[PDB]
Amino acid sequence: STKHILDDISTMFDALADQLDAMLD
Amino acid sequence: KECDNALRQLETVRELLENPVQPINDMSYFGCLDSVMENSKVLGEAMTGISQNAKNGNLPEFGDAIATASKALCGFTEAAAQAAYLVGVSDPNSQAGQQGLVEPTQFARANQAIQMACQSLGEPGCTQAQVLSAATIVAKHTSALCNSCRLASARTANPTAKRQFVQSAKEVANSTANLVKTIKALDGDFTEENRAQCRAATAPLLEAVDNLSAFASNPEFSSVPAQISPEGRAAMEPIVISAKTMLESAGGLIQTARALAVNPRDPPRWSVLAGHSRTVSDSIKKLITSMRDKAPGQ
Repeated sequence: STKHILDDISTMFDALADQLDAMLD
Repeated sequence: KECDNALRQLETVRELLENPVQPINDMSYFGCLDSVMENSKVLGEAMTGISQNAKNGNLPEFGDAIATASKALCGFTEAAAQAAYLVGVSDPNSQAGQQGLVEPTQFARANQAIQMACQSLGEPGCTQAQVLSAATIVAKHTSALCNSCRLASARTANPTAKRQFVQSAKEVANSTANLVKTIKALDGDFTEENRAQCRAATAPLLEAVDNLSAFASNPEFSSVPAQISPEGRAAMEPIVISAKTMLESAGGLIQTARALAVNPRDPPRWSVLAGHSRTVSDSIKKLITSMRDKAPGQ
């Protein structure tokens, strides 16, 4: 879909922060 | 000339083969072999596409083909270099060298880029558009840092290292999410309040980046080059030479292929292209055979 660049960035970093959180503990 | 980014990138790539004293990636020798094979398949496809679209004069498809070939050549060279290193260090006389947990120069570039972008979006003389573009820069390098931390943790067996690298990464991602958020609010309504809030939001990100910097600086996390014996050097030469020749002929193929794209009716250029393609094939085959013959553990 045609999504906002900021929306995509925020999504990426929330996702990544979750992944990192989980990776150790 | 300076225009030909593909040719210049092949030259840059060749540097990987000049002295493999450190591991460039995280691949096993099995991984390198698999990579070579896959990139062979991909490269063949690309080279076919290059000829076809040069004949037919399909400039956009041709460009995509050159881009594909370039990717495959990068992948080939990384695999070959890594394989070379593994062959070297595996010699009894050779002492192994530590892989760097992070690229310090690339790290410093991320730091400085993020910094400049924060400073930009902090300014009064900064348009709505400029704040967005600044944010894409912040985002680019921030994600680069987090990804590098992810790799660093995977590489290191150190308990405090693994934890702190992943922790620092989380801080960077968190505070960047906070920054991009307030910038989105600012994009919703461009006002002084929102701009000052954005200037605040950069502080915890810059602190987080600075912390990670201090941690990564630690000489325990830096790379140490391998003591590679003359025997090890001799063992890896065929792989290196094959890879280099492959790159020479591939560059030749691209260079000739552009000329053919602009002027298809030229039998000599077609013959030169064919020769380059064949030398590429022969180099890849000699590389694969060389990697088999010199495969470590024997």
